[PDB]
Amino acid sequence: MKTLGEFIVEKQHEFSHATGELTALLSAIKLGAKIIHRDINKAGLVDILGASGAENVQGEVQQKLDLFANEKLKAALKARDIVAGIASEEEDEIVVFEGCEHAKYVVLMDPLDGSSNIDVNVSVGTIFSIYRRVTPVGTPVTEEDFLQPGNKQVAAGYVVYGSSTMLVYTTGCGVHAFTYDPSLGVFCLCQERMRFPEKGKTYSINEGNYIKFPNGVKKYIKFCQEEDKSTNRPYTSRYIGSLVADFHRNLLKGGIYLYPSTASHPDGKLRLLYECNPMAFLAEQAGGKASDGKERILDIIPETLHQRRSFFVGNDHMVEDVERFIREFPDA
Amino acid sequence: MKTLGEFIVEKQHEFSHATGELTALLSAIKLGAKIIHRDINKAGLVDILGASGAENVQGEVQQKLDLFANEKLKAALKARDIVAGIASEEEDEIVVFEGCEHAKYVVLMDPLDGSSNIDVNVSVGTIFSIYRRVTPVGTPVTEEDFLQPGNKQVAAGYVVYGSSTMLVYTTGCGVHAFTYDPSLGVFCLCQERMRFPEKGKTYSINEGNYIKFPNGVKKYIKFCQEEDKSTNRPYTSRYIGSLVADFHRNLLKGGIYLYPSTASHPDGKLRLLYECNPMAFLAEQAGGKASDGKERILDIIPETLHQRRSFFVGNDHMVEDVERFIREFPDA
Amino acid sequence: MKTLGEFIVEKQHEFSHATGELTALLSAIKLGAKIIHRDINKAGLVDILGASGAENVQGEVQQKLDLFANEKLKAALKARDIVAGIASEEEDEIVVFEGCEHAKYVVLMDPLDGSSNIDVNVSVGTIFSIYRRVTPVGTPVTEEDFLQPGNKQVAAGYVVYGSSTMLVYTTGCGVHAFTYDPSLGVFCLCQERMRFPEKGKTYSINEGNYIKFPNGVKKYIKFCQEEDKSTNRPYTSRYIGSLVADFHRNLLKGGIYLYPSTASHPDGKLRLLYECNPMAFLAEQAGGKASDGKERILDIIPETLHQRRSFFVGNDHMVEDVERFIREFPDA
Amino acid sequence: MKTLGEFIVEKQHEFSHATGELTALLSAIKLGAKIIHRDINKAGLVDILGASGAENVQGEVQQKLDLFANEKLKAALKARDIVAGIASEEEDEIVVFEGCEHAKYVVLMDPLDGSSNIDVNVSVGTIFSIYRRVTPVGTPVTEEDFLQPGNKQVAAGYVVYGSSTMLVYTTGCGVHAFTYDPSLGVFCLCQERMRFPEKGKTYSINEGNYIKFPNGVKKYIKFCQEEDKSTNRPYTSRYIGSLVADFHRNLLKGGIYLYPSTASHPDGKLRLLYECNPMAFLAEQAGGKASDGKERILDIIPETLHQRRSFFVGNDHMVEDVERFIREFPDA
Ligand SMILES: O=P(O)(O)OC[C@H]1O[C@@](CO)(OP(=O)(O)O)[C@@H](O)[C@@H]1O
Ligand SMILES: O=P(O)(O)OC[C@H]1O[C@@](CO)(OP(=O)(O)O)[C@@H](O)[C@@H]1O
Ligand SMILES: O=P(O)(O)OC[C@H]1O[C@@](CO)(OP(=O)(O)O)[C@@H](O)[C@@H]1O
Ligand SMILES: O=P(O)(O)OC[C@H]1O[C@@](CO)(OP(=O)(O)O)[C@@H](O)[C@@H]1O
Ligand SMILES: [Mg+2]
Ligand SMILES: [Mg+2]
Ligand SMILES: [Mg+2]
Ligand SMILES: [Mg+2]
Repeated sequence: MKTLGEFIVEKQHEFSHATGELTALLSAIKLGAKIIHRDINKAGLVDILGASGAENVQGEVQQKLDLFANEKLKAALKARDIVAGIASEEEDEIVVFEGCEHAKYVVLMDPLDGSSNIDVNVSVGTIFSIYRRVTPVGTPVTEEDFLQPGNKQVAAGYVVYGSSTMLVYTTGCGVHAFTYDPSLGVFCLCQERMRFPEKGKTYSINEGNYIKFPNGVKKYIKFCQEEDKSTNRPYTSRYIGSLVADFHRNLLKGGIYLYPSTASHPDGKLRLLYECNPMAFLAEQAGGKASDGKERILDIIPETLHQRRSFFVGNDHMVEDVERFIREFPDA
Repeated sequence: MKTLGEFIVEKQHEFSHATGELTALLSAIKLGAKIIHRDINKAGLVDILGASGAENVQGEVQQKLDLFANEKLKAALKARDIVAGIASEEEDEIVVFEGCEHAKYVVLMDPLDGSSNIDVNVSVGTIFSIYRRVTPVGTPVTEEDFLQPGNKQVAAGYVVYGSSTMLVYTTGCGVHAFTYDPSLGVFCLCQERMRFPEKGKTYSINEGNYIKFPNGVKKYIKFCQEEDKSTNRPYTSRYIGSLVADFHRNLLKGGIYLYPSTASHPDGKLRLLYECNPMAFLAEQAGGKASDGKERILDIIPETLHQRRSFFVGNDHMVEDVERFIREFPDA
Repeated sequence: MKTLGEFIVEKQHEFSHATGELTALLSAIKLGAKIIHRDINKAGLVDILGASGAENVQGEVQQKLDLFANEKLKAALKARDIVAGIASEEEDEIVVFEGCEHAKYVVLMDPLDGSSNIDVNVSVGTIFSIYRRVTPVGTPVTEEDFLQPGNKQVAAGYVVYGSSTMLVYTTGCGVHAFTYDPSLGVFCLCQERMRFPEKGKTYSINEGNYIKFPNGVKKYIKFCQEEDKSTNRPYTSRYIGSLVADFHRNLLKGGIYLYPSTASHPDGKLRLLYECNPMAFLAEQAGGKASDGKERILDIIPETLHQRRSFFVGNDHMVEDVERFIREFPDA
Repeated sequence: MKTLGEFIVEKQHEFSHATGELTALLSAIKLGAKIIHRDINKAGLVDILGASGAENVQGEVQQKLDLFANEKLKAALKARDIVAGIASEEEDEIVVFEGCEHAKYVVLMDPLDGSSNIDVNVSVGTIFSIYRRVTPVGTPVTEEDFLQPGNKQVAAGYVVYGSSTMLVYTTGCGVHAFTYDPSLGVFCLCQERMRFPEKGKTYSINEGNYIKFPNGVKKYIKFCQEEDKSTNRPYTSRYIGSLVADFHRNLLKGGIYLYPSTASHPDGKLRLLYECNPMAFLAEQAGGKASDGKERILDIIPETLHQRRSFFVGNDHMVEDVERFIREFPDA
């Protein structure tokens, strides 16, 4: 058995050499993960289900856990005295940590991914993206430190709260998965080099929004449903409704997750900086691919803190098929 | 706070008056649920993921947890000295408990529902159906005690192993949900009278098998995707891949679960006695509806222990729509 | 592995044949045990340490946990609808359960034994004594049902909250020990027939009260300290300060627990009905002995609900030595 | 709420300024503490009770947990890549960690204190002492780095596995206590500046070894038993049999722990380096006193790795009384 902490110590060569800082960063993450896990694991008996009475900066009806997760992760990150500030999907502005002007890291987060699944005992998660600041240390970080392109991330990962609670991350040298052991109260390594299998046979998308999908996506969907054993078609459909959850399964069994533009979300629903970039960094480290249907997610220059974007991620051949259909059937 | 055990004591009028027997029956269930929960909650750290090397009587590639769950629930039921025998989706024949010829109850079970989700940290469950034997007490039960129609069940329910572990059941007087509290090691009441909301806006089906669905189901699907605010359309799509899990969400938020006949499963994939009947008894007690697309699931006279059947379950208006389309578009 | 519940089902011949009632009784016990264990296991982080601001009917400064334990066990017993009423070391009068006039059992309890050890993370426990009522069923129990001699107990046992939480009990056919498994949330059998070893080498007493002990006890103490290998002397001294805890160790390794009359407690400190009788029933079922220094604890006719009594319990030869010294050195 | 990790970050001024190193050191400690806690918390259900079949370098019959604890803590310390080597009460020689010649810290430990209490569900503990090496970094530590006087410790503390699991330590700026929360899987601060109360009224000693105690100790004992309200006498007696446990209680309620020379242990039973020094450093930081009956424990120049020593520790006035009686009654 090897804990997450010991693994971080072990892999000194990773993280651009800062072992002690990576430890503090992930220590804050798992602390927050543990705190959140506790409430979720007893959701029905704990008063955490339902709307908090506030509306997201995303223009969404916030749930109580969303806020709880937000505050806990935020306090956990501020207490390690290692981050200068954070950006969160539940916050309107960036949060500058007072007294941390000295810190050289910033963290972008999606505190509780899969809000719709909280009340129904279905998998939810947490997503984090870590960047090295660009502004002068000793000064308060600015949006400039939060609008860097995905290819500049020094770390990214997620926590999935499912039948078991796992923490998955990368620093640019493969994707490592750790499982929380309630018997010990520690995260243990369960898979050091996660990689998408050779071929994927599952597509994850909200087919209820069919009519409003780009014509290329509609065609790809039809493609998935055609019969062709030579290529494992028709594919199996799986859509949990939680990004972290569907991503995790697809990484283990192979598959693709799709969230294109719809009527309600002209530019896709997911957010570039809190959801797309971190998951793209992960998908790529696993030998997969992630694009907005045309260009590489990690190379997109962010325009606004809460910018949204179409997202297609998973096995390379599958994502490549999507890109080809959009190419052959551009939506007029 | 009120535990499952205290609730059973409290609701004396339910279960056709046998409080002490209902307690023993569910005591075996939660014991098995707890044992299974333990392994699943640490799946990655425990050697339980993967094929066991055997093939189901369903002609399926059995997973290790499937067997584990089977043996544990079976031993738990035999140890309460309250059941004469069991039938299981993982067993070829009925299991007659030696020394229990005196018992007057039989239990049909789906030890581990959602086998495909075990290795990917996604929700799985357990389904149980309880019948009062028809054969003379003191004698070994026969298939006759296991082939009774669904309307004869004296109890049914399920265990869902998701972000939290819950036990949901009914004895004919509403559906009660209990959440397991790891802090206490007990199941606590969290919802006494679960009922489907007035309207449902979600459909759960494996759309990858589209081309092979009955034409009426294909039409219903298209219907779900049309735009019509007056009727909350298009609906949201959600398909976890675990029957228990999708059912649970639909019962709480409203929706319909569909598993019609396909090329691989001419008579639907789900099994009448271990999956359809218990979930139909539950759906009905919640004010919902469950049919095979034409007739009431609970009134079907079972022909074989492992008989399969098309299954449409959830909000009544939604299930009624499915039945209407199959009616208007009979598949030639 | 075999749980407490399954063991009770198994040993049908015990408990004067009432399996279903013994199950309900102990089910209430472990529920209360679990609830108490939860707070104690996190005592430092939970606001439960310190005086509650009330004085025991024992004329003692009550601690918060004492009351918590009292209320929880009381509510747990009332909710099983199996007990007509209870008597407790923390209550002035007997508690008659409204609506349970039909119940035929009464329970006497010491909700939290070892009050002085609660704040210092040291072992504490719970003691229960179960009697069959003597008053007409259908009527409210009276003190008469609570003042029966110890030899009339149909059951007795204790819960020890130490490095691990165990439940030890007897119904007149040996002493059975069960350990709580936090991983499963169930009590598992760990020792079916506990018996004192052949010889004991440990004495448990509060030697700080030496000068005020009966002269016979002072002599026994000196005896324990003499050197004599032929008889394993001098003995080892062990006094945890918690009756349940010192008893448990002595039952496993052999030894004697002593609490004679002192200046502050002319008739010993322990209470006959809530502490002495149950532990005496247990000690005897393990092949041990329990007396007030002269006569058999279990045969004493109780005079008052809160009567106190000298208590010497453990290996028979050791208790016999105490009785001999008191005999040879009667305190004038 | 504040975790142990966050507290360490917070108190930068302590530990002679090495926050990142103190974190790694205690991280290894709690990991080991957690691992040990897991087995102990289920001792009866886990095969860990009983002799391992080997004899300590102490000439004692080793128990299975003793060895388990030893190996786990040892592996946990080696995996942090922060310690050059360790000395343990269960090891004959010092353990030099290969590949850690670069580390500048050494740890002396008593992996499992209170071996006699393991099988009887009574409190046990773990003791650690941390020193900064004296030998040239880059070279393998030698006994010289392990035979430094107690006053050179840069850190010390213990883990007590009782009704709850706590971690208590000091780096020279007061004694801090943390409680493990099984609900979260983290150690939380529960008391930042533990101090002995003004006066103590409890003495902890194995009075079974009376006849062989130094005459001064025999007199002190008699003193404790005299009646004198003006000075809270006679004192209460408490002796759990576990050093860590009796120490903890005495620190919270006030008292003294005594283990003088006996027939079997001419130089006391406790070991200077693994038991006396760390507990003396702790007692002193709490405003208490610790001596061998004549001189200050922390100033004694260690002669051998496994040197034993008389130990009197707790409230200053009580320890001072012991020293006075030994002075007035030197044992001829
Ligand atoms: O309800 P739809 O439109 O399918 O959106 C589902 C997607 O939205 C997200 C957004 O984070 O969930 P949610 O809005 O419920 O938080 C993703 O986790 C998920 O993949
Ligand atoms: O893979 P598909 O064909 O969608 O089948 C999913 C359905 O099959 C079942 C059968 O029990 O899961 P599984 O076969 O993986 O055990 C249901 O739980 C689930 O709803
Ligand atoms: O403090 P002293 O007088 O030794 O009393 C200890 C005895 O008293 C009892 C009484 O129950 O503890 P406590 O009063 O602290 O509750 C026994 O558990 C214990 O054996
Ligand atoms: O059995 P006695 O001689 O009282 O020794 C008890 C003392 O010895 C120690 C030594 O560590 O316990 P143990 O030998 O059982 O490990 C101390 O923890 C305890 O205070
Ligand atoms: Mg999200
Ligand atoms: Mg199934
Ligand atoms: Mg008591
Ligand atoms: Mg020790």
